[PDB]
Amino acid sequence: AVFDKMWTYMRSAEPSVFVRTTAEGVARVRKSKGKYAYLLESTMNEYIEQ
Amino acid sequence: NKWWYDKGECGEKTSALSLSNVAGVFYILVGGLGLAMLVALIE
Amino acid sequence: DRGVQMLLTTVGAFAAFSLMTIAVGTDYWLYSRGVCKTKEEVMTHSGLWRTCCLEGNFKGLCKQIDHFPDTAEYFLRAVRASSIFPILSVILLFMGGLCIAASEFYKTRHNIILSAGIFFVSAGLSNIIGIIVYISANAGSYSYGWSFYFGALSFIIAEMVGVLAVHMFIDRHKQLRA
Ligand SMILES: CCCCCCCCCCCCCCCC(=O)O
Repeated sequence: AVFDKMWTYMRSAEPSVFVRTTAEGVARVRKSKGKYAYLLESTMNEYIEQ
Repeated sequence: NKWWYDKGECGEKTSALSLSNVAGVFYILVGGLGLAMLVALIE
Repeated sequence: DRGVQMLLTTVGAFAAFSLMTIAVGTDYWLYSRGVCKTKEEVMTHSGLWRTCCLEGNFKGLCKQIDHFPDTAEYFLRAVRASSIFPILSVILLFMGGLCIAASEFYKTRHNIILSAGIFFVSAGLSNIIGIIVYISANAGSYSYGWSFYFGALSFIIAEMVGVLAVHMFIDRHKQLRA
């Protein structure tokens, strides 16, 4: 349920939630004050956090 | 459910208190000042 | 001293009247972000009567604010439309000026100075009611312009001059009883 709902939202989102690269995704989640979240691999997420 | 809700496009901090929801007490205050002036002048 | 007090009262009265008259005729009350001309949102002047535009494709254009695009709301809408209270403030300040002018001539009456005091105080009260009505009418970002603060400064000066007039009348009756 939960993940499918998130998928449906992301496909049905305007402007574009998706990104073309990890670097731009991190840059965007930084750009939005708290208005963006990024779903990515745990290891990469921890590394970016550090 | 799927086509009415699963495709559903749909499902704050307290604000400072504005001059509009204490305006009445200001009106009463100025009215009372006017009334007081009138009474003093009558006396 | 009596001479200095009278001069200061007269100057204050003139300053208050000038300030309020400028404020009630000028347009820089509310730096909101509205529409210069309709029937693209940009900065505006939005005075008491005409909402000139600014910083848009076309500047300087002014149109009379659309008053009246709930009887409780209807009465407030009507009172803001006429701006009776700002205008009544101006009138009362003018009448107080007339009283102070008649002070020097046809003097020894002692009750026209009291009249000036009462008119100035009443002008201040009218001004404060007007400010509240205006600010309430616009609750349906922004900033306030120099004409609004001209109105505010008018209120403070009017109250000071009223205090001066009342104190001066008291001094006159104190001298008379001695
Ligand atoms: C009992 C006397 C107290 C007097 C207090 C005086 C304080 C004055 C401070 C003025 C701040 C104005 C801020 C401007 C805001 C705006 O309109 O953008």
